[PDB]
Amino acid sequence: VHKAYENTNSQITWKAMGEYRDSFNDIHELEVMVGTELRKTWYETLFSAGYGFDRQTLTTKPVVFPDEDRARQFPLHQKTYKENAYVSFFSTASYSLMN
Amino acid sequence: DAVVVTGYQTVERRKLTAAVGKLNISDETIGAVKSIDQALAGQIAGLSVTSTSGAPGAPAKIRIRGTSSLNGTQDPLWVLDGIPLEGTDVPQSNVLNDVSNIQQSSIAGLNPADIENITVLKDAAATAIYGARAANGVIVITTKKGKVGKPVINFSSKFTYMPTLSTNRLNMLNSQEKVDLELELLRSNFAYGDNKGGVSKIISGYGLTDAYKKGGWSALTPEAQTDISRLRNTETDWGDILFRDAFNQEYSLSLSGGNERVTYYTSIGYYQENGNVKGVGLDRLNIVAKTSYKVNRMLKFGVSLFVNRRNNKTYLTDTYGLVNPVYYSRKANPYYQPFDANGNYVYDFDVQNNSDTDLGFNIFEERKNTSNEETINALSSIFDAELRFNDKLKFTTQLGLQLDKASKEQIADKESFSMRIIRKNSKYWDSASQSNKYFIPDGGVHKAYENTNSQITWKAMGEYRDSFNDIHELEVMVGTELRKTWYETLFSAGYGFDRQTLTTKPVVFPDEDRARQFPLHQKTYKENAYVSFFSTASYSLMNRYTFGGSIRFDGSDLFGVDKKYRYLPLYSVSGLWRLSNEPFMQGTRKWMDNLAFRVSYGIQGNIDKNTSPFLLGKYIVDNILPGGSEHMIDINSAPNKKLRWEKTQSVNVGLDFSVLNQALNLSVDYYYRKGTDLIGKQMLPLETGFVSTNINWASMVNKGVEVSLSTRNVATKNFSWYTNLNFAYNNNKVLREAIPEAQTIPGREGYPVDAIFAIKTAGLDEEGYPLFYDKEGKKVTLKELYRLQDPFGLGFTVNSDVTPAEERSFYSYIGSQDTPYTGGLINTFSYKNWELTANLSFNLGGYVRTTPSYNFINFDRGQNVNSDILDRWTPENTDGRLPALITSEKRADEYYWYDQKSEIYKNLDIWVKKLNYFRLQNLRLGYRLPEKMTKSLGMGSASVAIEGRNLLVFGSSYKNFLDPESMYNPYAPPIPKSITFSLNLN
Amino acid sequence: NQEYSLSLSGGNERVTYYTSIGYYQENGNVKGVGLDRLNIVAKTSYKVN
Amino acid sequence: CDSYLDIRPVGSVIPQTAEEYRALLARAYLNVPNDRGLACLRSDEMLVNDNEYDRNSYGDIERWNDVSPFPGTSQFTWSNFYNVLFIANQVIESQKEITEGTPEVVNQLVGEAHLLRAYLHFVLVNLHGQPYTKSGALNSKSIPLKLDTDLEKTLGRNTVEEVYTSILSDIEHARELINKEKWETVFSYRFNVLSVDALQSRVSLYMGAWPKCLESAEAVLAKKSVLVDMNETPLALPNHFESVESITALEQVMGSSVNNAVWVPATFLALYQEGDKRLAAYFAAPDENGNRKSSKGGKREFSCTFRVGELYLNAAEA
Repeated sequence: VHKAYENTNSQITWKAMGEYRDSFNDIHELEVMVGTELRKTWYETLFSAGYGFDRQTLTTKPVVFPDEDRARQFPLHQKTYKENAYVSFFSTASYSLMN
Repeated sequence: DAVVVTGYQTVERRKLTAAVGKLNISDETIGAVKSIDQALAGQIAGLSVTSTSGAPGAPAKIRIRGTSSLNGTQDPLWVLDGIPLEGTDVPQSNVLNDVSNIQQSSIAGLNPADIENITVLKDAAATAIYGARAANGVIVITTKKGKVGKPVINFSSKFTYMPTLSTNRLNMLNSQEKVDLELELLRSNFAYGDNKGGVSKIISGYGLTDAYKKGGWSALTPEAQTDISRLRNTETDWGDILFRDAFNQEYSLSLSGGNERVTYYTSIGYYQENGNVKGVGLDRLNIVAKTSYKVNRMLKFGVSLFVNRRNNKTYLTDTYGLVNPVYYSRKANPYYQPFDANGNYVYDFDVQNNSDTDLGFNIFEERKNTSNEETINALSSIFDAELRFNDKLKFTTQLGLQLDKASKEQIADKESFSMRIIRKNSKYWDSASQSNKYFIPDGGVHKAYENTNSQITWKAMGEYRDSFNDIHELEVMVGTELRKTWYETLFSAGYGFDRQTLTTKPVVFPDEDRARQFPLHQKTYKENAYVSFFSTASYSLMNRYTFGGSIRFDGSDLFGVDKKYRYLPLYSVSGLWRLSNEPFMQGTRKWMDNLAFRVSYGIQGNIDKNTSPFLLGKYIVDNILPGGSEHMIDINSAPNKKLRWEKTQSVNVGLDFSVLNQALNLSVDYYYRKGTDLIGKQMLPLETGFVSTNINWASMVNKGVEVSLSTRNVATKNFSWYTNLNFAYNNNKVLREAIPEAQTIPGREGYPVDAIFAIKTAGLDEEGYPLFYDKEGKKVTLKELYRLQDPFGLGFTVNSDVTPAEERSFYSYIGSQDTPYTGGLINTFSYKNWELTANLSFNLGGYVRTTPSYNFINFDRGQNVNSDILDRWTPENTDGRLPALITSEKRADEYYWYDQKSEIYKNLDIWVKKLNYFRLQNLRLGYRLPEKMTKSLGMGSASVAIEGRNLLVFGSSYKNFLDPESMYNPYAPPIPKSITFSLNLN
Repeated sequence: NQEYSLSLSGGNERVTYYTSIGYYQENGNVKGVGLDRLNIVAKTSYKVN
Repeated sequence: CDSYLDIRPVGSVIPQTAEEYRALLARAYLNVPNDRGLACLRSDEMLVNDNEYDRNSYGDIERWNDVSPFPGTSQFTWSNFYNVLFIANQVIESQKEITEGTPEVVNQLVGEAHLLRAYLHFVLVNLHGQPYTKSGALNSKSIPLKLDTDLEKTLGRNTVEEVYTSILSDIEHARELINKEKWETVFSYRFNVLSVDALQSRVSLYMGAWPKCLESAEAVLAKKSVLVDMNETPLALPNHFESVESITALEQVMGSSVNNAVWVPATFLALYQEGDKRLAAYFAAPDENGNRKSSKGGKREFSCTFRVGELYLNAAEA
């Protein structure tokens, strides 16, 4: 038996934020950040099984499952795909007084 | 410049004893190309670049000094920063539809915006340092580098408009003449397929198929006449349904620089390129990160990283391309509307080249229900270390790691023609039911391909440079190289697939052969290793006589273990004589800057990677006595312990000549390269144990002239004009090759690799059949030519005593598919801030065997046809020049001889056409913004450009085809014209 | 087991650069179990204005 | 950075182990041509049937029609002989490279290859070479000796003395290398020490070297001399592979097509005098013309290369 698994995990993240930092009367300090983030993730899996496989010859043999129930415990080809997307808007504030 | 990069050394121009062609890369030189293999067309003399397909990402077939092998590697070797690249070979097959799925070379991953120079090594004196990878030439890629000083940043943005593909050159029938042709065929006795068509179905649905044949148009009821009139009045634009105009994008941001110890370079580049066929697209995003540090006055370490990701979307077609939209633009009926009045699908049942209408094809349905998507992840990392042991002695080591991973995914839903053909091909005879069933489950198919191409290379060379008595100079290099390559592929298919549920269904194959016909899981693994030891020497005397030489011992697991051939040198001896520096010629120095004569000799090598020196066999079960199951091995391929590289003996004579302060430069090279021991199939003596096998026995020759002339026509403070003419003629000829005894077409021995042999015809007789020529030069028929005999009189029982060796004399040599004369002319004008570059290319002297516009025995009336079917011979039109549609009524013997030998009609000289085309490869007008305006914007420089690619093609006529490079393969899109607007900022 | 690492770095008033190449080979206590890793890092920060 | 040049391709069976080379040599054994039946068709013990198809193939061989045969006639298999010779030479050259095998197994494989090569050369020089005992036939070129696996050379015909010297050398090599005493009945086509001695006896008999022929025949008889007694089992064929007399059952001398197309001429049967059980055991029911068919071949279980009766005859002649 020769079983091949191929799992790809991809992600794209994009952050964009802005900071404003000010000092008032030499005793107040203000720091305000406002930003956003768009993220996206993909996870793909492929599985391929070949029975009757000869290691030197790389040749397999056909399989005759009795029914579909017995074809799921000995799978020959499986594909899974999962894609998600996230959108976030964040902000932080800080105020320091007399240190 | 003043130096040449050969991938191993840096050779001064004044000490260059080899044929080398350089091309500096910029927007003003190559244009807005997206692959660098496509920017070399007509820019280097002796380097012929041809387009295999017009689809995005299609590799270009490149030949340096002609074809150097028969059954081995024929593509050049690409060297990136001293490390040779892998996966650059162009896969060549027979099936014309394979261009639909041709793999992209790794060259498509290198951004031309990250490359400074392209150096092509042509002759033995330049290529022999590459050992057994030199017979096909070497193209050395020099990538851009950080320049010492303040950081430099570039932001190029190119926007391309691709005009729609106009099928007006296809010369196809509209509804009127198509319906007229169908009616006239229904009247006549030509009945190969009479169930097919649009008129035939309409007439036969009312039971008038026999009344029409006897009476004609009047014999039809008005119910059957209004339908035919509606067919005549229905016109469909298949160049609008299938093809589109496109807006392509490209962006590149390159920031570099350096200081006294570290030089750095970074670049990002993303482009989106659409195809002229709807649904075809290709994205490429790449990153380049170079940085070189000087550890000490002796040590110097650099790291270069190239990361690439390409994404291809395209259409799914059958094995034989009945769906192919480019070819379907020639099959779609003019009166067939894909949608009915209610918007429902209308299926095309005439899509099969056979007489069976059961599988319907709708282009919209296939586009919606099918997909072919590939993703390529590529990486190339080069770590180069250098140790300056002495002022004279230096050492260099270099490690290059390359990895390409292609993941392909083809999905065909249940309601699509691509699945219909699969299910139909799954037809088997059920023994227990006395019927025909299909073993492929009812559902879609999901096919997955995973190809991996890996390479690791390690080079280590020591260079010595000394000068004695101020007139002697000696340069010696010694080095070694270990290189290992892996190519692993995996294929997996699942039938019964549902697109959303992602669930397949079990398949019960009746036999093992039918299981091989539909593979479900395949693995392939190739691994090779190469060990090379090379050396190079050069001696320059009085700055006037340079004598160079090189040697390279190559070993690999693809060669035999025979000690007689194990490590044989691959050498070269070169020589340069600068006639301009001679004391007796110093009088002619007020106008002559250079006159150098260079000669070269050497032996190159080629590796046939599809041949193995091992005993490849197969396991069988048999026995020599009753009972018992002995496991036996049957030899598939003979073990060849004397397997070795295909030798190539090259002699090159050169001449360089510059006058009037570089006002006129001329580089002429005459080359003669005779190849021996080319790996090919030979009919062995019976005492060798085998009838025939692949050994090193064939022969070949190439010879010709490369001329490169560069001129500065006008040199004025405001207006400057430069001309660059590259010309190359190659005379290819096969000297010794073997053909099967059953083969009826002549062999190429004495003719080029792509020789075209065709049966010369004298025209037609009074009945419209082709007329041939006998040995005496008189016009004969097929019956006289082949001496057909029909004793039984049944017609289909014909036979001929003409032996294949005599049938080979019917064909005559026409020409060669590869054009002997190739080259280009580049004109550069500069007027103040304006800069206009016009790069034109020519490929002259070729021939192409085009598919017949119609078959005179197998004409399918259910599909459209070219406008020359109306110039065929007809009883009512006896002045036609093309053969008439023949039947078995008049001459059964000739008809059945034509039928059972389909190559006679395909190989007629009327289907072979000249191939001489000039193409305006590039026409770019650029404007450099004034310095004050750029300074006002804070930019060091700025520029705009408007550019036209493939705007003009002229020369020999290419009628019924969309392009002269598209005259051979109907399944490949033509080279698309484009208009690019580019903005560059610094 | 054997691990190697080469970290080259530096910078100047406008551009700062970092590079690293590492390779380790490790074996498990169970025969036939092993794991190798080749790592490359390339960072460059430019001060455009 | 990685290179050794020792890589075996994956995707096809490349013989490296002793079992794989045994499979290769077994395939060589299977493809041994049975051209001695066609050669004896040239003799006086065979008569082709009066049919047309059965005579258009074997008629010209029987008539000694060397010049202008019918193009449809049967042809001697040069190709099969030299293909089996190639496989034997490949097995011989692959010694010191056979993996996963006991030295007593690798040595037996190489000895079997040597003896098979010697036997094939002997049969070829017998078919297409002048007899060793003929005057002026010692220096005459007969067949090209295949002693390597080279595919890029053309072999010239070797003289009969050279061929027989090579045969004797290969017999000596097989004697030094073969170490199996007796194989299984189902795998009895392979060569053993008795096969070496029997082949040496037959070779020396054909050369006329009576001393060595007698020595080898007596060695075989001392090691094995049990025969099949015809008087206790009338239908006991001595050449049957399961009989106690067969030493090697390599080649089925009589093919199905040739055996189905010939009779035994009445003269040869008349040579059998009254009281011979071979008369009623070898052949079938008499035909009206007086020529019987045969039952000693035509099927795979009648394969016989050496047997003890031939050794008795060789010993008596020497």
